Amino acid sequence: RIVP
Amino acid sequence: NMVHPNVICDGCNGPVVGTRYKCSVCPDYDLCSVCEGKGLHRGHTKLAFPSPF
Amino acid sequence: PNVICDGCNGPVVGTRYKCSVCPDYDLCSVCEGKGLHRGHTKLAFPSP
Ligand SMILES: [Zn+2]
Ligand SMILES: [Zn+2]
Ligand SMILES: [Zn+2]
Ligand SMILES: [Zn+2]
Repeated sequence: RIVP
Repeated sequence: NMVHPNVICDGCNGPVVGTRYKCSVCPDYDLCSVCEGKGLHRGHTKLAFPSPF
Repeated sequence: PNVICDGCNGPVVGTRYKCSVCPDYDLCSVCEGKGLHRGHTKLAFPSP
């Protein structure tokens, strides 16, 4: 997943 | 091996260092090479990105 | 369907790692683990  | 920035593994919750196994089907699912090697999420086609750039 | 690993020339069972650049190139999960052909992005395909 992306943790932006 | 490089860190893929802002990417967390959905198998082990660690960082993704070296090759990033990004699912092509799911919107937002990724495996580090250890979780890929253990056979997590093998029902879906993925892109294997050896480095971020 | 006759898929042979271009790393070790063994069989490709479970996940097939097809190079996205080099036309007719594939790796087993072991050769992928070992980090052969690591310059190229691959498509990972589930085996039947
Ligand atoms: Zn992991
Ligand atoms: Zn998926
Ligand atoms: Zn290639
Ligand atoms: Zn092989």
